[PDB]
Amino acid sequence: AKVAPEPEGELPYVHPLPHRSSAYIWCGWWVMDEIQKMTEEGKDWKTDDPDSKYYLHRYTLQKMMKDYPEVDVQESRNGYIIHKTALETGIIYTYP
Amino acid sequence: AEIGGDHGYNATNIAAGQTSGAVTQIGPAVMGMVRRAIPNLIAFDICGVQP
Amino acid sequence: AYSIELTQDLRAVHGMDADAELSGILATEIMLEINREVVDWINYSAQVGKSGMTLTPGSKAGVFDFQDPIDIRGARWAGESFKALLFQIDKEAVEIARQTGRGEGNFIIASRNVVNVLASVDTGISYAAQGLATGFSTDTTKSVFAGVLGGKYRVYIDQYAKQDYFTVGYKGPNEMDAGIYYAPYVALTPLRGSDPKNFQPVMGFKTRYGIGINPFAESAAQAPASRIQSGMPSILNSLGKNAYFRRVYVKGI
Amino acid sequence: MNSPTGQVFALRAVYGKDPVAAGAKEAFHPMYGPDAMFSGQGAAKKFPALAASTQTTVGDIYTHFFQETGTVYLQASVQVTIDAGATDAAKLDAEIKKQMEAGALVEIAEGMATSIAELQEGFNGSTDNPWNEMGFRIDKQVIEAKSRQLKAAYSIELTQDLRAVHGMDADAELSGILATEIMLEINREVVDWINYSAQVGKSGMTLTPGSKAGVFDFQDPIDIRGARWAGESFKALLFQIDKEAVEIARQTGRGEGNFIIASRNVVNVLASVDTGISYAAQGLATGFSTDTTKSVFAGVLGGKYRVYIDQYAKQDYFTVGYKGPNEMDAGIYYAPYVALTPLRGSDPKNFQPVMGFKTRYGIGINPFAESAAQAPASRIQSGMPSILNSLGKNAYFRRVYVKGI
Amino acid sequence: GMTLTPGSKAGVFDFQDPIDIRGARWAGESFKALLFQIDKEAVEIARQTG
Amino acid sequence: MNSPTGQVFALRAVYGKDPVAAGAKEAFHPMYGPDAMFSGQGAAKKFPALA
Amino acid sequence: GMTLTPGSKAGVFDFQDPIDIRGARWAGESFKALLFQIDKEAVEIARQTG
Repeated sequence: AKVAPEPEGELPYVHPLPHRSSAYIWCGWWVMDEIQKMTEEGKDWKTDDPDSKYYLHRYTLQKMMKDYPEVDVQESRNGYIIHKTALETGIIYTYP
Repeated sequence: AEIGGDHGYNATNIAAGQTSGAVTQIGPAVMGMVRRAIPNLIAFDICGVQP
Repeated sequence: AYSIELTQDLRAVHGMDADAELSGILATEIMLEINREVVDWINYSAQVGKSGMTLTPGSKAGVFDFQDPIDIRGARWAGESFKALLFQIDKEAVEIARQTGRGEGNFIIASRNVVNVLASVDTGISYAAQGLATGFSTDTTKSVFAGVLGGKYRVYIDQYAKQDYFTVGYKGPNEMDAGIYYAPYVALTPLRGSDPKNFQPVMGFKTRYGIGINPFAESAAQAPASRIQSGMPSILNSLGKNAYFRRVYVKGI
Repeated sequence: MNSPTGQVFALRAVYGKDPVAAGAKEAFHPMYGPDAMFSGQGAAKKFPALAASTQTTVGDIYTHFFQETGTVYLQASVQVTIDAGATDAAKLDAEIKKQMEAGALVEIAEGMATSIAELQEGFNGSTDNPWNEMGFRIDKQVIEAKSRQLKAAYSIELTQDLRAVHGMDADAELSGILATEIMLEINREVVDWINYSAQVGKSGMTLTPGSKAGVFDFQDPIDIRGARWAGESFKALLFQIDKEAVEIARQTGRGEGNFIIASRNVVNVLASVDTGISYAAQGLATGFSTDTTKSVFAGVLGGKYRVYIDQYAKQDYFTVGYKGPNEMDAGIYYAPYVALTPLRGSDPKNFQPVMGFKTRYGIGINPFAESAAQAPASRIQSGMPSILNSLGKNAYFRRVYVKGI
Repeated sequence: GMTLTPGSKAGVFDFQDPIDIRGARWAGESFKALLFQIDKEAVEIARQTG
Repeated sequence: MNSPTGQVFALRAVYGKDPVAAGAKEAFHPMYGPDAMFSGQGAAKKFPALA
Repeated sequence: GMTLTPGSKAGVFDFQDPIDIRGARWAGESFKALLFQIDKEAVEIARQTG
């Protein structure tokens, strides 16, 4: 219910896709693993822990999901494009 | 105490052979001429000619 | 319209002709302008690509940006994305055959960036690879024609590209089955003269070609209008309407 | 340079009835494509220029001059405005390209009507319809042989005991280091001139819309084309270097990038990745002489680019240049005149030996270096590198700093 | 210094940091990223000692 | 070592008219490249240090 | 001890733990991680037994 603190600028670029009101950013395997770990102990990834190792990328993901309702984020372990609804829960494919 | 001198490094000074020293040089030699190459063509396999 | 004293002293000091230099840069300028004109006619009359049957449902029409996962069929890194570009080229070449009915896509004309991309991909059917641009003459100094894609597409280069694009076209064995015609009437006719008041010579070049549009290029109408149509390209009949050329702007290279 | 202070001519093929004038556009410009309707419809009539708040009516043609790839003639396929808030040249070009992409402002080229063409410059009683003329300019650049010198001034009280206790000479050492230092300083001077004159790479047609426009960092997802691990990431450097080689070919109009000069880190990255077209690979650096002790020249990039190593690199970079088969189309000339004329002497006041070295080389700049200016200044231009004509303007050299190694 | 990755720890090479292993994955790509690091300083010595 | 307390000489190559001085730069040095303009304009004029 | 990956169970090796299999994917990368584990534990016997 809170907003994520802004960690200065230098936000990673998000590519607007007006084709489907979507966007695209390449995060990787570390960001997705971090988000999956955060959404396993009952924590939150959208705004909690504003001093994380890769919180800047998570804040960028939160902004991308707020601005675009059907975001297409691609990881690096499998290169899958998880949508906004699939990224909402914080669990991507597998693993505890 | 004759001094060889040099051109004042101005392009006009060297082109005219002017020299602050006693001897005025004949001219600024020759090092060839640079002409811009003609840009290439795309041929006419893209569109039928039909004279 | 060169001077006579200019010829007299330039031949003595530089060793040129003062006439073959000017005539050269006039004939070359005419040929360059004509070539740019026909290339611009091809690009301007080219159907907007990646629309209709070649459109992936979740993608823009006329744009193929490497940063859209649906556009690149969910590709990853570089080899997969450029191979998806190759697949898009193949799709447009088969749409060319569907629309024209004269044959698959035979040539493509692209910017330096797209040709360089094509030159750094394993164009065959094998995994996904990138490296130094090897198979294509990416630069346009030696020649504009930059290799062939798969032994099928005569990949030319549009050196004076504005932002970025590639146009897959066609050209059959006949000069009639082209999609657009550069039909010369006279070719670089020289003309000499001299004003008797000053005697300084003047030289000029005159050409007359005319550019024609191929009937059936639209291919979307079973019957044209008025039974007598103007063959020069125009807004009404040659604005993204030729089925022989399909043009797509490639973004995010 | 057998004779001091040589000169280089340069022929410019410019049109507009004036071989020398203000703002006369060069014809055979590798950057700027020729105006296709210059002999055509551009000679019968003068099209209205395209600028801010120019409401493009349907069917007419507007002339514009892009900062790169020359001048264009656009037919307006539909009525649209040109975003009057865009006044600068860069923003105007961006807006016009945006209109091009949307298809509203298409790009065309046509000839001339036969009626207007057959009667030109006062025929059949007509008036005010001149031809479109051309000509050559021929302007020269002149260089000067700058000098360089050193001295040793070693004592005679020294050499005795130094040879007696160490076995040295005190003369073959000082002379050797003097000559070596002069050669090293000349080489470093020409290398710095290459870096000084190198254009800022990754700016313009080599830019990826989301990149940093001047540096290539592997941590940017756009820069590595969304690469993963090291086999995919290091090949993005190869792709970028190929893009900048073709950009050098476009700007200079002489050929693709022939060589690169890089730092130890960039060369090591290049050597540790399979440069060929074969999946993604990584490992120990083998193909390139990464170190700068055996030699500086460290292999070639697929038999295309000679990869030198600049052993004194400030942060990091690779500079792609050009050097054609001819010695003239190089982009910068190191033209020696006299090389290491040794002098010796001894003042009778103290009899202590003194020796020195003098050399005179002079450095010249290839005309057509800028590739963005269609005419020089005063038609007799200084050929030595300077602020006006060399700094960040040599089209031959493009320098990019690589980050995140 | 010269061989430092800007987002690294400046003194260690841990395979769990994606910046340190060039964003590698599994074992064949992560260990090989060490072979890069061991190179990045082998040349560095040549810069210092000469 | 056959004899205790060995020794080793080392020859630096420094410029500035003074082989020994306060901060006399060494010419031949792997890390430190030779100064760009010392035999050239460095003798004709002295440039202001940048701080 | 010295063969323990800092993110493991210290006594078992489960194919489902990304740190245990060093971030492996499917099983061609995972069974090779098991091979690496048995290799790494064969070395420590040379450290202890000597």
